[PDB]
Parts: sequence; structure tokens; C-alpha cells
Amino acid sequence: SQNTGDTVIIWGRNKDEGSLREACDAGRYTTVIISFLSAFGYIPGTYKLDISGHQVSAVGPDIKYCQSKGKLILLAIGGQGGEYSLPSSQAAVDLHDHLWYSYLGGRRNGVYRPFGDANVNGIDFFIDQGAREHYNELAKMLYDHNKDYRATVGVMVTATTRCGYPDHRLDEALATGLFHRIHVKMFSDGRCPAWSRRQSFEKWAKTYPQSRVLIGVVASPDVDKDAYMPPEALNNLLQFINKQPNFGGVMVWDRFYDKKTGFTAHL
Amino acid sequence: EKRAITSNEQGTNNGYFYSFWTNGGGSVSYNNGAAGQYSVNWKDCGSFTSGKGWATGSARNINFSGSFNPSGNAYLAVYGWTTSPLVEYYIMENYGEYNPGSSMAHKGTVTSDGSVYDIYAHQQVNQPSIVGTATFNQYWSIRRNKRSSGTVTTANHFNAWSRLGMGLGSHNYQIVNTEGYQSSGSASITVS
Repeated sequence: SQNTGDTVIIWGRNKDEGSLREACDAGRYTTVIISFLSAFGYIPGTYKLDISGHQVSAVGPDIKYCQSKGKLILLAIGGQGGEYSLPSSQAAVDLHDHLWYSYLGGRRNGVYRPFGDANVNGIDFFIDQGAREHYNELAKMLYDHNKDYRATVGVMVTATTRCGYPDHRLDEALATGLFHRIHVKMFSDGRCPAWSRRQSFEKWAKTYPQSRVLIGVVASPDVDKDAYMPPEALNNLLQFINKQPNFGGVMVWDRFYDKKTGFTAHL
Repeated sequence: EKRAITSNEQGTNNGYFYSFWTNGGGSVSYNNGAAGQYSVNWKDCGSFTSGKGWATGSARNINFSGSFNPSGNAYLAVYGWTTSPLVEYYIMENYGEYNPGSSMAHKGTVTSDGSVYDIYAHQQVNQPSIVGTATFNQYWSIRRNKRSSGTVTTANHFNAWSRLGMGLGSHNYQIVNTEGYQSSGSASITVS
């Protein structure tokens, strides 16, 4: 195995993937990215979670259970579809206060927290579609809470990008220099051609030396045929890209197909 | 050798959990190495913690070895956090030109892994920590002789603390921490 970093699994895209406690007991991951939070902004009023229909009632106690085993839990916002954006600089503030008080370490008296007293360790900027709408102001607003934290990353700010640099819809927030991790997807619209995967990842790595840059791969060819790499091939590519100083590990889409194929097991 | 980590990061590297945190002051550079080795170089730092270890603490034995050369206030210690109760614990094996013992409540004396430690406790009120601003206690085990390599039977120190009313909660993380405060220097530690 050539993965010198983290192993991130993405959760909440198929009902039959099992629980969240299930993934943290598999002994194969270090970080779980909860997915998604579909709609926000366009509509100033309601903020739409979408995890394709999971028993949302137990994610909270599951979030706390993994942190007891050293796992780190991330909330992914956006996705592919669902009508998300931040039209006005006001929409980013309301989205911020939604994240801080409903999921993160903040507390109100009248807000509902789907995850109970458990706190999500950070927000992942899975901004696939939309425009360049006000995520940089949202990034600075989320990062600011870290001044109350000692000897840890209290609120981690990560992003999930296109394969080709630059991502037109995330280059705004990435310029802030506030993103701890960057997951470079090899497997969705903006696919890298196999002959330009290594060159594209190395460009992302060299551009953001103060962010841990991870490679996003699929666990089965059913997700993306022209982007799938069998574990043996991925280990060969890792042997080259892990020589980057800020290589952070691998992110696998998703928990559903990683169960079927056992991709991360053979890696 | 010019590439390094200078902003807060946390994750795993070569099987080991690692954490680097700084308040931004001065210039601090951290680097992960093979296996459980890390190094750090700082100049006129503000406050920082750094080290490799385990993403979930336990009463495990901890092996450390390397070089620790501070020019000012700096600590080298087994270090970690527990929740409910919120605890920040130090098992200091080496330090620079400052000893925080004389400003803390001396509470006992334990002997483990070849020397006698002075045990202290101290309360932090509305101070930053791993779950935000909060109130918590600091448990300290400070070695009387300063070594740069050895084993740490954390079960021993955890026993004397619980013996003295200093109980730990659910372990959070556990590392060999090179911590600096308004100082300069360099450190290269291997953790196992």
C-alpha cells in the first residue's frame, strides 16, 4: 500500500450502505464525509438536507461513537443538483448560522439539531454545480470559530473539487488559504483523462502547499467507468503522487460500492 | 527541505495520527516523517503544539526517542485530552528554561519508568481547548530528570491521578507533544 495519509469514505448516497457506526467499525477509514446538504441559498427560508433517505435519527449518536474511536466526521454541503447557491451575501450568513447552531459546536434554544449533542468536526465544500456565489465569505465565517480552540482543528474547512485546475466554482474560497484539506475528484463531470491524472493532481498539490491534498477515487466502475482504477493501479499512481509534500491520502466514493467490491480492503 | 506545514492540520501519516496547532505567532514549521517520526522548527513562536501518536488514547505504553533543543520555553511530553470530564494531561519528560510546577498545586509524587515525577493539578477557566471555550483541569506529571528517549507506562500515571481524585474521561487523542511558547528551537522525535 502506497497511501501514506488518510482514508476518507463518503456516506449517505444510498440507503443500503448500512449505518454510520458500520463504517467506523470496518477498520478501513480515518474520516467519514456525511453527504449531502442539497438545497440552500436560492430559497432564503428552508435548508434542505438530503442523504437519499437514511434513518437520520441515529446519525447523531453514530457521529459521537466514531469520534470515540478516533474517527473524524465531516459535513458535505452542495453536491450534483438540488438547486444550491448563495445568491446574496446574506444567504451565506444564514447558512453559516444554520451550520454553527444545528451541526457544529454552537447552541441556540429554539434550533433543532439532527445529530443531538454530537458536533460535526467540519464542513466539506462539495460545490459541484452552482456559480461563484459567496463561499469565500462562508469559509472565513466558519474558520473564525477556531480561535476558541486549542491544540486541535476545531472547525475544519475542506473542499471537494473538479479534477481540472482551476475549479471555477471553488477557486474563490480556495484563494482564502483557509482550507485544511482539498479532495481532488477523478470521477465526475470534469473527469480527468487517465493520461493527465497525475499531472492534474500535482498541479493542485503545488498550488495549495498549506492544504492537505487528497485524491478522490471511485470504489467500483459502476460509479464512473472511464475514471475507475483497480486497487493495484491506484497504488501505482500513489507511488508517484505521495512524493508530493502535502499529499493527504485517498477519498473513496463511496461506502456503498466499497462494501460490494471491497476496494479499500485490497488497497 | 523547504516544504513544511505552517498552518493547523490534523490527520494520519504513515499509520500514525498527527496534530499540529499554532496560534499563528512567529514562524513555526512542522514536518511528518517515516513511520512515527516528526520534526518541528520555530522562531519567536506564540504558542504551538505538535506531535505524532494515536487518534484514541489508552493506558498504552509509549516509546519516544530523538533530539529536543529549545532556546526558551518549550515542553516535550506525552500529551492528550479526555472528555467528560474535560482533561488536558501532560507527562513531561523534558522541557526548556521554564518549569510550570512552581505555579501549580503540587498534589503528590509518582515513580514510573525509571524516575520520580512531581504531580500537579491546575484549573483552566473559560480557556480555549479541543471542544471550544470551556472550564477544565490540567493534570501534570513532571519528571525530575530530563531524558530525551524512553518508555512511558501511562497506566502508572493514570493510576496515581485517579488515586488523587484526578479522573480521566473518554480519551480523545494521545501524542508525544513538542510544545513551544514564546521561544525558539528545534525538535526531531520518533514515536512508537
